[PDB]
Amino acid sequence: IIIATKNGKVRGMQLTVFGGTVTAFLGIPYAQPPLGRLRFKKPQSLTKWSDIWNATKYANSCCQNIDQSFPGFHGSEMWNPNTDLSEDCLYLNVWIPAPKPKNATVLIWIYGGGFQTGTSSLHVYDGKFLARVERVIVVSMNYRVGALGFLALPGNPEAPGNMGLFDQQLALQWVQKNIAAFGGNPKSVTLFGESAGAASVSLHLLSPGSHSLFTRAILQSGSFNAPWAVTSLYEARNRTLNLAKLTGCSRENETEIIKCLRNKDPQEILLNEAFVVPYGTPLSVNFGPTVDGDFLTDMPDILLELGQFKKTQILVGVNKDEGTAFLVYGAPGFSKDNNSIITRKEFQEGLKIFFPGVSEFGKESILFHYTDWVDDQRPENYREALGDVVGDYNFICPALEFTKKFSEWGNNAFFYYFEHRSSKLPWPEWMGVMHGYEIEFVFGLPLERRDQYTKAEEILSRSIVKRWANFAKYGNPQETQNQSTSWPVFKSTEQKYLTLNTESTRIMTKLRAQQCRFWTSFFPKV
Ligand SMILES: *[C@@H]1O[C@H](CO[C@@H]2O[C@@H](C)[C@@H](O)[C@@H](O)[C@@H]2O)[C@@H](O[C@@H]2O[C@H](CO)[C@@H](O)[C@H](O)[C@H]2NC(C)=O)[C@H](O)[C@H]1NC(C)=O
Ligand SMILES: *[C@@H]1O[C@H](CO[C@@H]2O[C@@H](C)[C@@H](O)[C@@H](O)[C@@H]2O)[C@@H](O[C@@H]2O[C@H](CO)[C@@H](O)[C@H](O)[C@H]2NC(C)=O)[C@H](O)[C@H]1NC(C)=O
Ligand SMILES: *[C@@H]1O[C@H](CO[C@@H]2O[C@@H](C)[C@@H](O)[C@@H](O)[C@@H]2O)[C@@H](O[C@@H]2O[C@H](CO)[C@@H](O)[C@H](O)[C@H]2NC(C)=O)[C@H](O)[C@H]1NC(C)=O
Ligand SMILES: CCCCN(CCc1c[nH]c2cc(O)ccc12)CCC1CCCCCC1
Ligand SMILES: *[C@@H]1O[C@H](CO[C@@H]2O[C@@H](C)[C@@H](O)[C@@H](O)[C@@H]2O)[C@@H](O)[C@H](O)[C@H]1NC(C)=O
Ligand SMILES: *[C@@H]1O[C@H](CO[C@@H]2O[C@@H](C)[C@@H](O)[C@@H](O)[C@@H]2O)[C@@H](O)[C@H](O)[C@H]1NC(C)=O
Ligand SMILES: CC(=O)N[C@H]1[C@H]([C@H](O)[C@H](O)CO)O[C@@](O)(C(=O)O)C[C@@H]1O
Ligand SMILES: *[C@@H]1O[C@H](CO)[C@@H](O)[C@H](O)[C@H]1NC(C)=O
Repeated sequence: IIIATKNGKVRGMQLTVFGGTVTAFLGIPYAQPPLGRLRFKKPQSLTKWSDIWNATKYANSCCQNIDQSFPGFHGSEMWNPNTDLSEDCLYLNVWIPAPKPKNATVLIWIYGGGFQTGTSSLHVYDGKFLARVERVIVVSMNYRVGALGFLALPGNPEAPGNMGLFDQQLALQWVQKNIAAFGGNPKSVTLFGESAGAASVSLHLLSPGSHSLFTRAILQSGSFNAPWAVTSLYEARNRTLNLAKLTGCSRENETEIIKCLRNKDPQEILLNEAFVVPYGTPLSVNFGPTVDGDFLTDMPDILLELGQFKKTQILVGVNKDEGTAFLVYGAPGFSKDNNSIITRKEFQEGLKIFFPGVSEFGKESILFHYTDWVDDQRPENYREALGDVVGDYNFICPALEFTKKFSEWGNNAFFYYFEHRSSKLPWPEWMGVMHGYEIEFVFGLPLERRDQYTKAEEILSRSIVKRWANFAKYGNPQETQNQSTSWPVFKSTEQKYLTLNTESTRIMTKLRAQQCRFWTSFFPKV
């Protein structure tokens, strides 16, 4: 029940899972609380304790704005924090199999939420099923988001940028120094994450300070080359100065600006985050990763292109309808409570919401590439086109381009296309296989027979859980026993990928080839 770590003793709790037992340590601190003079700085190392730390409940979630667009709707609210918000939020969780394993592979989860939201305590990130079923150890951590996690004045240690990424890194360090005491193998650590969590994972593959802290990496619906994932040196500064003006903290000594922002309540910083950009989108990452000269040494597109990253296996993938979820947070004519049949004029209006600073010619060129109908009378034509536009530009094409470029330097890569709509999904049917709704299958929630999922979904989750676990243990995401479809490596020539669904697993080639040539090779010139 009690494990001695390098900083002190922690006490866990016993969980009953599938007629078996998992030991959970919820809320182990891994850094000095970033409070007071520590706000905005890199995370500081934690001093020893002599008592027994009780890690039996999830800790505080990091300060963040909350989705209030659909009060009382489980579809949006399941992503809102489920513990108190506090700047005192640098804690992590460990699920170990019972009985204590001897040398278990470790899976470290990094949540998404656009670098502005998210928390490790969410129900769909419960690691107890992976521990029970595959005998891996699951670790997840809270990291700072929003301006408190990524405010940037490059070079200035009072606010150097990328603090949230350094939080994640200090947690990976904790796993290296401490996980053997829990039965884990620090030499067999697989990072996995979704959305901004996946972008984070892709940046740890790029940061030299993370290279000895993990073995392999899994990227679900995200990567650093997505247009939302990296704030520019220019933008970050305009945004830092705009936040200072909004809080009455405009000063000339840049350090006295930070000092002034350190006497503001967290609530005042959160209220003004939305407005630092003149035109935002539903996908807007107001404060995100930057080229800080510490975590990130050069612009990441250049490092990817020139082979400057950790050489290892990656598992990458995306969902069939990445884009649809964002259409009901601003696009005109849309609603989760009707079928959202939009006109051509509403389509064009929607491009202005999602591409606010793009030229007229650029928006016409999107319209031209996505409105060459196979049938011009289908009334859902424009509704589906805008979802595909948003998903292809923001997620699917950047992930495919990351996988091609990474694989060109000789490592095995595996690419999946998730296309199952959860039978319990509370969003309407027109949004399809939504952004974020593979996560519960990865974490094995359908394996609980009590949870109203179908048995076909139990089989799909069971197979995904095995493939993920085999990837982390052996570099190879196969299911070798139940006559499953073999997952081939993704090579830059043939570009084979595997489809994940309840009907038939299939091998296909060159996903969204025609679409991604537009986004990756033409649209960057506009
Ligand atoms: C626990 O296992 C490690 C080996 O981990 C494996 O090898 C990694 C390279 C990676 O592929 C993981 O996914 C694997 O599971 C043992 O490491 C050995 O330690 C001895 C120390 O005497 C060293 O001489 C060997 O070179 C190491 N082997 C490798 C392959 O690096 C470790 O000893 C095991 N510890 C316990 C307590 O079981
Ligand atoms: C860079 O910053 C300036 C300043 O932004 C303004 O102040 C902030 C506190 C915030 O409330 C913003 O929404 C404000 O607009 C931006 O300049 C503004 O641009 C808008 C339209 O682009 C214009 O209507 C305002 O009058 C401008 N205000 C000032 C003081 O210049 C600017 O657009 C930002 N971005 C770029 C790329 O320059
Ligand atoms: C689908 O609904 C949108 C959103 O309208 C709101 O939500 C509905 C479910 C309903 O309760 C409405 O009363 C709400 O206002 C509709 O878009 C609106 O259309 C009106 C024209 O009647 C327009 O003035 C508003 O600006 C629109 N609102 C937005 C956010 O675009 C849309 O017409 C509905 N489409 C279908 C096919 O039913
Ligand atoms: C201005 C409105 C922002 C609302 N947002 C929430 C915060 C956010 C901003 N930008 C992002 C980018 C991402 O990849 C993921 C989340 C976010 C989208 C909410 C969705 C969560 C993810 C799964 C779909 C269901 C609703
Ligand atoms: C830490 O926890 C200690 C033991 O917890 C108690 O015993 C177990 C079996 C559970 O039933 C649990 O709910 C009980 O509370 C406490 O004795 C100790 O006071 C705790 N320390 C602090 C600082 O709260
Ligand atoms: C594999 O299947 C198990 C149950 O299926 C039975 O066993 C296999 C080996 C075949 O003989 C089949 O005809 C039987 O019905 C599941 O319990 C197990 O979880 C499955 N494993 C994975 C990774 O999906
Ligand atoms: C506010 C509102 O009218 N909600 C309606 C919901 C949602 O619109 C969808 O589940 C998508 O969110 O759909 C129902 O058909 C349903 O699922 O039983 C009935 C209900 O009236
Ligand atoms: C800004 O203030 C800090 C703290 O008082 C001081 O160390 C620094 O030298 C000042 N810089 C300038 C340019 O005034």
